[PDB]
Amino acid sequence: NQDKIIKFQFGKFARALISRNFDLFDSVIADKVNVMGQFESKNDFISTLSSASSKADADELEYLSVDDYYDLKSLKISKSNDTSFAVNVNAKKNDVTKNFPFWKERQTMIFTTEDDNNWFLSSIN
Amino acid sequence: NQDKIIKFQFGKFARALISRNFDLFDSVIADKVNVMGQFESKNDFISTLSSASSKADADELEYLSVDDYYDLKSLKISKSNDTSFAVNVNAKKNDVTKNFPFWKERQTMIFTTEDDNNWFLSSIN
Repeated sequence: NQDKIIKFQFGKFARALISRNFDLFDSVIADKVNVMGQFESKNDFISTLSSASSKADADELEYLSVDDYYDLKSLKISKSNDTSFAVNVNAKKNDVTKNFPFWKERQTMIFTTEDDNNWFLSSIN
Repeated sequence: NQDKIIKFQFGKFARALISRNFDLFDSVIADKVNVMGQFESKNDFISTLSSASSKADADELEYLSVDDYYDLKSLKISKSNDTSFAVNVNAKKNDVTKNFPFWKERQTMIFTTEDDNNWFLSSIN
């Protein structure tokens, strides 16, 4: 049933992106996140995201859909072990996404718990 | 050129809705807002919105598009006077919107400035 928590956490990641409100990333991202093989602080990862969003220089009403970032039909959630879920989804290239160095068509996100209460994004690739 | 501020402010209203993060409504809504002929406090209007969103009991990945709330092709912005803009848009009925008493197909929003710096939503109908 933790599947619903992961979907909620992925949903919150997605909602933060589409709304360009990065304060919503603060309860989703682990204290250290593996970004393409390199650990980053939560705050340095979140600031990478806000800074790239600003480079897109998008029209205020552009990219206000989850369908602009992801193919939600492709979304897959799989328990990896007691404390780890793998989330896979096919992601889209847009004026915002091209500015994310870590952004790939075929995405892998690991959500991990260190307390069995909270599931945080601890790896993206 | 205040047209771009109104579009930004409407965009922020839209982003708060789609992301279901009502904290984003706090810099958009005037201290008193005329909701269908009756003045409401900002906090009572925002809490109406959060409470209705919770009644929809929507799937976490449902209604993550501006196209689920509004027809953005219909959006119109018009200066009414020195301190007032009328924003008109055709709005959609969904499991979330049916729980908003003030929600209408044909929407009128007034953005007003009391300082010439900040344009706030002061009426919705």
